[PDB]
Amino acid sequence: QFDFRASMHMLTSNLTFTVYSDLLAFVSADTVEPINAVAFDNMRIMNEL
Amino acid sequence: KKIQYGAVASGEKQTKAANSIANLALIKTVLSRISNKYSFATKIIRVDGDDNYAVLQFNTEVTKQMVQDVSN
Repeated sequence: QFDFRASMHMLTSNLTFTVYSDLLAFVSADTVEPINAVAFDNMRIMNEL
Repeated sequence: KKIQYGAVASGEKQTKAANSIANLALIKTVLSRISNKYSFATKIIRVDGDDNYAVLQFNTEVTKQMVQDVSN
């Protein structure tokens, strides 16, 4: 039997958020000049001539 | 008829390379004006007579609006 009051509830939520799916599009990224590019050992790669 | 035309066309030993030079200078000069609104590194330019193309690389991925605004 339908009791109107007992069937009533209050539903919570967050107010007015915005969901961003992609996550790296906000990153702009650049490389050092590849002639002067260096490895883990603090010693240049592509240096022998 | 005789018309004043103090400019360049073909029919000369000089016209080809010199037009290539002038287009190179023109595009090098223009391409240093897009720099007022974008950051890019000119990777390659080619000029051959009746056409020319320049490639350029960005700090990020390309969008429609950058293409449109660059074109304008």
